[PDB]
Amino acid sequence: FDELRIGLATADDIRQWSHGEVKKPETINYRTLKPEKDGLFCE
Amino acid sequence: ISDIVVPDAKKEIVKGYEGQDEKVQKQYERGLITKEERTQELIAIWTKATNEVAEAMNDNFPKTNPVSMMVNSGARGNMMQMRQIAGMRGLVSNAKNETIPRPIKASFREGLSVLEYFISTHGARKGLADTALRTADSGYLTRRLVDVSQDVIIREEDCGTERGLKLPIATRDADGTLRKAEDVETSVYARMLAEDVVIDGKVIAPANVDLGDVLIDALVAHGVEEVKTRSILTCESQVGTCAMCYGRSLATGKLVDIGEAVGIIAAQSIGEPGTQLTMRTFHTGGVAGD
Amino acid sequence: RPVTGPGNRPLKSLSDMLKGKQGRFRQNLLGKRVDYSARSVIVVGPQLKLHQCGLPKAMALELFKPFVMKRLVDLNHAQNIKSAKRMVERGRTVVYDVLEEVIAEHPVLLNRAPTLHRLGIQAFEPQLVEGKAIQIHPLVCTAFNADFDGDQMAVHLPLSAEAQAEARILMLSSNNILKPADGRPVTMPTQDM
Amino acid sequence: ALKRLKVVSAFLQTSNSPKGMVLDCVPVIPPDLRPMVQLDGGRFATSD
Amino acid sequence: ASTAPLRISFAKIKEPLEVPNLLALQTESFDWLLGNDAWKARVESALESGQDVPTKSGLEEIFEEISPIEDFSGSMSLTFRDHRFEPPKNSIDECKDRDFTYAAPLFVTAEFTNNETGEIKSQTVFMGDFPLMTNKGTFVINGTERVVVSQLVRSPGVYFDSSIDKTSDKDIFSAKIIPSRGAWLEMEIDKRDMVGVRIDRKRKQSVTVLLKALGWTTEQILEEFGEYESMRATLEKDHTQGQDDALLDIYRKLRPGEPPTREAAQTLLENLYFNPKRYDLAKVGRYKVNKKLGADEPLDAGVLTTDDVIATIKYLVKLHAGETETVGESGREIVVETDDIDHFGNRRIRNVGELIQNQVRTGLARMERVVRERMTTQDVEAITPQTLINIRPVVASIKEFFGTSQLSQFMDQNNPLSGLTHKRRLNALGPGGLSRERAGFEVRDVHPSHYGRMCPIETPEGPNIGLIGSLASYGRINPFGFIETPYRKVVEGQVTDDVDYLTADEEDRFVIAQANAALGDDMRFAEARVLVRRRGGEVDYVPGDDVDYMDVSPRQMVSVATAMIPFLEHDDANRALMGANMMRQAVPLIKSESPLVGTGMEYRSAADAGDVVKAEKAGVVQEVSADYITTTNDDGTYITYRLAKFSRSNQGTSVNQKVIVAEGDRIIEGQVLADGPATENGEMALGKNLLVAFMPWEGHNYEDAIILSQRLVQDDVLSSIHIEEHEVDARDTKLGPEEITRDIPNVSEEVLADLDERGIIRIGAEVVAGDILVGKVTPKGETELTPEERLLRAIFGEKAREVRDTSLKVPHGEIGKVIGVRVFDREEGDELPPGVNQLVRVYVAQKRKITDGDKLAGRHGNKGVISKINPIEDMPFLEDGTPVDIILNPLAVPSRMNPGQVLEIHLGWLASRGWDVSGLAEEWAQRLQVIGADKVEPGTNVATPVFDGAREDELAGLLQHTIPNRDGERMVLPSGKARLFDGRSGEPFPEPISVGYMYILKLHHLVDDKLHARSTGPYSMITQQPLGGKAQFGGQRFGEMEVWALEAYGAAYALQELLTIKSDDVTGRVKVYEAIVKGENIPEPGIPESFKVLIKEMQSLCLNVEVLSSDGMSIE
Amino acid sequence: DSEAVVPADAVSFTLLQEQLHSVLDTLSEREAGVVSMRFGLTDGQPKTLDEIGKVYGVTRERIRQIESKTMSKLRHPSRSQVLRDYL
Amino acid sequence: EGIINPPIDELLEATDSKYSLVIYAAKRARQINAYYSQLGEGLLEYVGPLVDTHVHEKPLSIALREINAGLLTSEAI
Amino acid sequence: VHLVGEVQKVYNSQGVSIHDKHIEIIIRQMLRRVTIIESGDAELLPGELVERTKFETENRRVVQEGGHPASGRPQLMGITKASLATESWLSAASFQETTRVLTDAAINAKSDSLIGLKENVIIGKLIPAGTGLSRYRNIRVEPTEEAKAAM
Ligand SMILES: [Mg+2]
Ligand SMILES: [Zn+2]
Repeated sequence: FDELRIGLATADDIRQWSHGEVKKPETINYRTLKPEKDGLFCE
Repeated sequence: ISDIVVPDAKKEIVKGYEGQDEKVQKQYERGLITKEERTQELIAIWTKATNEVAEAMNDNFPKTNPVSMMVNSGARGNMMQMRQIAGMRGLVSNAKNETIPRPIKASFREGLSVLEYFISTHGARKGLADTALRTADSGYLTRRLVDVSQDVIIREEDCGTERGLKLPIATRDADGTLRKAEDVETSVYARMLAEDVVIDGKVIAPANVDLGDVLIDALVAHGVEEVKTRSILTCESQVGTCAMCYGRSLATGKLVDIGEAVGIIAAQSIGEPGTQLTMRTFHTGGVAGD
Repeated sequence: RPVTGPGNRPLKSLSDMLKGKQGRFRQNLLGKRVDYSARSVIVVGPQLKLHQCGLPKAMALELFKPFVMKRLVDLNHAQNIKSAKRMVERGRTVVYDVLEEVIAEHPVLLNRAPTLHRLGIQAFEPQLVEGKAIQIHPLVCTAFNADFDGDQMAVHLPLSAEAQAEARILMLSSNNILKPADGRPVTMPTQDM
Repeated sequence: ALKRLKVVSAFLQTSNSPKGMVLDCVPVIPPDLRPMVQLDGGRFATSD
Repeated sequence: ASTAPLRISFAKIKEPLEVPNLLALQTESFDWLLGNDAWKARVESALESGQDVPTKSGLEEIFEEISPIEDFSGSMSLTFRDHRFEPPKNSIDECKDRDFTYAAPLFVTAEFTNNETGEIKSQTVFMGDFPLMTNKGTFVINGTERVVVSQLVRSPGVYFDSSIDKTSDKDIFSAKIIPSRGAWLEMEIDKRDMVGVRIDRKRKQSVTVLLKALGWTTEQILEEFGEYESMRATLEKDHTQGQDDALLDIYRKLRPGEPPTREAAQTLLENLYFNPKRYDLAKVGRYKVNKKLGADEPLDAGVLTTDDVIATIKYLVKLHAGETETVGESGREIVVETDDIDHFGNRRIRNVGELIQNQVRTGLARMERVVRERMTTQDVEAITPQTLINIRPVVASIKEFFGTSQLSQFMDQNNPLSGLTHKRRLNALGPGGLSRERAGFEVRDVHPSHYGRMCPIETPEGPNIGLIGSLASYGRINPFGFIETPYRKVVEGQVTDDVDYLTADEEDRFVIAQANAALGDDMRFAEARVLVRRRGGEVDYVPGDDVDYMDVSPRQMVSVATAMIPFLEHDDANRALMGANMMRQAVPLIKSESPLVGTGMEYRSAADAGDVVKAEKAGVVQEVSADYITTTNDDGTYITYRLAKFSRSNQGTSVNQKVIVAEGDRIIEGQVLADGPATENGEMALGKNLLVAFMPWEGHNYEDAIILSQRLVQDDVLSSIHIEEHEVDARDTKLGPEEITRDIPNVSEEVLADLDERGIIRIGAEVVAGDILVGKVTPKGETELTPEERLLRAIFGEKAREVRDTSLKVPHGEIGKVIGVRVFDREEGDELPPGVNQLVRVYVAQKRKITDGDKLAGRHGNKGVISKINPIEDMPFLEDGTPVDIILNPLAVPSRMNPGQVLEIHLGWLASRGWDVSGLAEEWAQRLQVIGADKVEPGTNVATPVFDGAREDELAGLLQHTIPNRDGERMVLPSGKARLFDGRSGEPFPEPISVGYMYILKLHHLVDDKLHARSTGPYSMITQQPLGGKAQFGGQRFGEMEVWALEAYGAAYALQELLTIKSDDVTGRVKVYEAIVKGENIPEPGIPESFKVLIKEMQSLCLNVEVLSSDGMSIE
Repeated sequence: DSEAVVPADAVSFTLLQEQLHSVLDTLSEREAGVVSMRFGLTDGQPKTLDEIGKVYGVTRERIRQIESKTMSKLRHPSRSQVLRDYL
Repeated sequence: EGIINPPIDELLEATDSKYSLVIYAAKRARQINAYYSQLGEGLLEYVGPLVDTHVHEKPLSIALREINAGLLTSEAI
Repeated sequence: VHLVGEVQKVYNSQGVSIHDKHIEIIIRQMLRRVTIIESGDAELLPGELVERTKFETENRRVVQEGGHPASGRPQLMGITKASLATESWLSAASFQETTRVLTDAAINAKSDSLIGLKENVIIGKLIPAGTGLSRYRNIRVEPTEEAKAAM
């Protein structure tokens, strides 16, 4: 901890941060109560 | 019930005053005087009456009664609280900062009448609201002061320079004598002399010593009119401010340690009595912006 | 117009979580909640010394649960740690005796809510006392601006050796006689004495 | 012109390009920081 | 006659008017809303008596306001003629017990008529359950007694404002019409020497364009308005002319982006104002507008007309022109002047009836929209009133009001006075009104109009100071919504026994005298000089026969709560306010005792409060018992009253009800048969009266702390029951059903010792923290046994089972004897919410005795925490050996400016020991002899009305003549002080001490509720810091000023642990607990979690917040 | 939340681990090793009997008997008083 | 037998500063605390209480007693 | 002098007494920046707030380089503006206006050096004031040889 550099986040940086891509608005199936595939909360 | 003894002369003085008041009302009924002039003369008349009855009560009460013992000692209370407990309350503020023409003539021992109680509540509720708002404003002021005053820590033992600040050690010197300043404590005490002082060819107060009662008294007796006290304003320190310029801390009585957060303490001290202030103009006087 | 969502209230936003009185900056980074703490109404204790504060048995026991458990395990009052926890939860006499033994020579920082100036937090020597209200020395009251109409004062526990060192040396109640505003006594109130 | 110079020079000296103004990919908060926690009673609790 | 127990009266003036029904405000408003038998009986009684009253009820008025819906063809119509009720299916106790809203059905006859069919079809429809109000002014919704508080608002009408602008150096005037429902309008004059109009404040515009857009022509405009030069200047500077041009101009300014259309603009102007639906001005709005503008009998109900707009324009210029008296347009001469909004003639209370009516109105408007859509999407001959009307909006709005609304407030049943004061409060905060942020100095401040219409003394002392206030004692509500107060009539200087009710505006014109003014033996005034009050709150006197009204009772200005305090006149306003706020928290005790000294009005407050159980028939009691009392009227009807016994109130206090009447005593209608909480013989009793001596005492009573005997703990003088209610629900989850059983898993055998057969704690089983109340077990869970657990189980051969304990346990720090348990089973006939198979509630009741820390207070704003309870012998005792039950610091009364408590103490002493005055021939003796309070036996209570109390001469003279208690000697010296022997050291105190009896109350700020502690407990989810509150083991907050104060000390390490180790660091907390337990030194703190949350969030706004080191990347 | 590791449970489990390891060390080296493998006190996956009987060089049944003897010895009142309180 | 039992003036003049005294007594308290919890390794570098100690004691109290006695010395690196 | 006297007489009107150093430190904080004028040789903008130290350093640099110094006039601004216009954006961000500072800091791409207090309370590190200083915290402890000789 010496300096908290801040700046504009370019598209390349946001892609680098991401561990995947979100393609659906699904959150959790109404029965199994588990996170869905490729949506929000996806494991 | 017998501890609070209302002055005996009160009834006679107040009936004399009300006789004069009804004379003025009679001479107003004929139009000889404008209503505003009536209000002004009446307000002055009743201010004089309440001051005089306060003096009469102050003379009346003995030194041995409990209220005198617990007000004179500094235990609690104030003389005006006893004034409105024993003597008549006096003029009370009307809503939106006005004054009533018929001030409360009764003390809390005798008991206020109905309209008197109502017109007192008029000011009481305003006082409570003012207290709440002043508390909030003081809190916000303290936050702002603490934020702007952060990052100023003592990070040097002694300053690299010698420049100082001129302060009035003694003022209001009557003819043929020297009188010290009335508020010498908050200004020059707990400060640090930048350089020695010589008045009779001999050093009186050495350099870099804290000022107390004995030193200030001796310097005033020697007759010096000013003094050059080192202060943070003129401090020339490469890193923050030095301990020497700031002078002794006030909670310890000793030279401020290196690394002490002086800015936070300064902001807290400034903002602490913000709730206690609660001062406001008694009356606008009918003029805005003056 | 904002994105009202349900219609009752505007929705929270990424920037809204980073802004305002309830934002992260001023509510979860500069002022945080803390474990090992307590709160209770305050009563006046005149028989105390300037460096003492009375902690009810329940509050003292709950604050010092780890230390009480360690002392119980060391003195063989409880067989193992879990038995010690069961015993302290039950609240037997030996638990309170161990508590009386363990609290001593360990400072606790009494603190009132407004904390206008640095004397708002003052370390004290705890002392077990019956009842459920904190006993506080009348002299140090006026520094807290703490009357006894009805008032709650938070008690915080310095854990590390450094923390209790500071509380013993710096934040002590007896080393703060003078008010920092103008360097005059503040630890000699005037109501009764 | 003073304000324009201030911002233009601030962008010139910094290595980051001005195109960061127009984002192309929107980051997503980690799910635990926007919890859809199970709540007793068959109900649910969600962040906006 | 026998209404109330005897109470010696010190009042000096007789009261013509008796105090009205203290709860009329709620019950009569709801009767009007319902339009039941009571409201129409009242209406016809007023009509035959000549008194005005609205002849149309609330529900029927709102139904009739909705005209039959007409489609685009106008062929069809629905008529809602008559509405009716049926008796409620659930009894009040039944609804309270089983969690049902106390409601009744409401039907209405809908008639279907179509011109094309030429037939009329009638059919009754039912719109849902209507939440009904019990006779005691409370809505029992979902088992919880709610109360709807009246709301202060600005009544609709015109309001003119005068202001000064520093830049302009001249006065600025503005006008505003405030509608009841529609969009608002303002008319500013000489903003910059020209007059303008604010049409929704959309854009800058002149007055000339508006007038031209109307049919009024320029010639007649200047003819009428040619006498004022300013508006002539406005006219001539206006270049545009012609109605069409002005209309299209204003339309373009209002709705730019499209070309102007004549018909569309005219329809828009008609819609925004002249439409009767959008601009529905209430009856009060028209009523006050016709008076203010002076128009003589305009349309009784309707929208503003062009005549009204021109009249307002005229009035505005007359006010600006400086003329103070001018002819009103189409009206008589009227004073033109600026009006202040805060005047109580401009403030209107929305009683419960009007609030519920507004909610019903919006529900019915939604219903009308839905049915109109259905007509637009339905075929003829298949349309009937049953199928078309959708009842969801009405029920869902009247249900969304009583829940989730500021005005429908949770009842506080701390005591009957708290209930009354909650009923009578006028909450200015709420929807469509003065909010907390919108508060200013003026609104909170008292006004001269608040005299008999609002109590100035009592109000919340918190941030909402003055915004909420209790209605005056004698206040009554105008049908329009204003507040009246009674006044006695005066004619040729003779006071008549006739009463007229005056509102806030009718009062201004006349001159009102003061009730405390003396009167002669004859009905004429004794003294020519009489104090009066006049317009503007002036207090100038007017001697002789000049007044016309005077106050009927000196306690008009004080509400019910403030009127309780004795010797209120001697107390400061601030302390009186604090005492009034404090009296609404005294808890009922095991045994209640009525005050020895107090107002004469506690009986009315107690009886009008619903807690007391009074008889409805004049009969003889036949069976008296603890559970119930039976009475038999002479007619033959038998009625038995069931007395509630130890049932939890809203705040968690017992509501035990005692019994007074004997077996064979006679009863009169309305007589009190059973007390309630904080009551005795029908008299309010919020506390016990303790012998008090004023002295500092070894520092225990320092800074208002209180010292009291161990007698109070020993004799249960100050002891109260406190019943807690916590419940669990055996819900059904995905894995399986949770089971309430005695076979709890992973437990010992002795924990489940007192449980019943099905796993419920028995009745009467004392519990403590951790004791099992009801045993419940989770269905199952995916259990992956850990290696250590596996080995331990195998060694011990115990089978860990999927079922997991979730039993209810008493929260930490609790004790009490269980008194009752209730079970509701799904499979049984009982109904439950979805999912919950079984629900169990357990009542745990404890007899909390007074102890150190518990808050105590008196009536006069003197409050303190108990600091020590010395034994009976340590108390400084009196000469006869009677210890003083409480020591109070003398330092308080002079500084607090509340010497009324000293007067109360002296009068309590005088009441305790009777007095005998006969033939003394003294002035005070004469006053007592004519009053009748001359011979008083020991112990009898005394009544000192709030502003007609006992004069100090009376108290002194009585103290001279107290009955000799023992050995023919009086213990209290003439000065009111007595000899006090020190209990501990023994020697007498050097000087006498003031002693007497004070009425002390036990507040609800008990130390048991406040005490909270936390080694380590639950943590929050989104941020890993500890969560707050006491119910969830919450750590205290270390605010910003705390960290500032710690920085001021320079203590960095204590801060570092107080921010990292003790919260917000997940890795650090387990490590520090482990180190403390193992004795190892505390480990180095890590980084906090909230900082990680912050950096992750700011990374989500496209700000690449990178933590870097001096030498390249940093290690974290 | 439910995921937060209760410090009381964590420290109790660590003390349980220490006590269990010490009690196993009290037993003979081979016996402690085989029972630990049978119950995965070193690794999260316990090895069934014949799977213990590969690295140690003993049969699927010899390992069974010595595991049974270890269980019997641990069930002795000696090495049970400390572990009983931990459940 | 109290927190004030070692008066602050002697320690302060021994260490010449107040924060320095806090940190130095804290370091010594940590050292004695980690000594008392050795439980058998017997590292040569660790040093136990120089002054006499009770059967149950706080490490910081013994550290401050050592500072007051003066037999302990410090040296900034 | 004017500021100190005004605020002191405001406080003394009621009866409270605050020492003058507490005011003086804040008054020095307000007067810290200087408005630059005639920014010819210094090459930066004219008429914007600049810290005294930065102005002195730039003047020394330019006079050493031979260019005539850029003039400046002292400027007094309220505490709020002074706090907002601080080098550490992580402290200004913690202050009242979070959004604006974050936008301008991001555009400027300024790295927040952790010197200061409010930023070191956020990170959870040790504040550099009091026991958290470097000089106090680097000391090592060991008894004397005679103490070991005795025991
Ligand atoms: Mg308080
Ligand atoms: Zn310096």
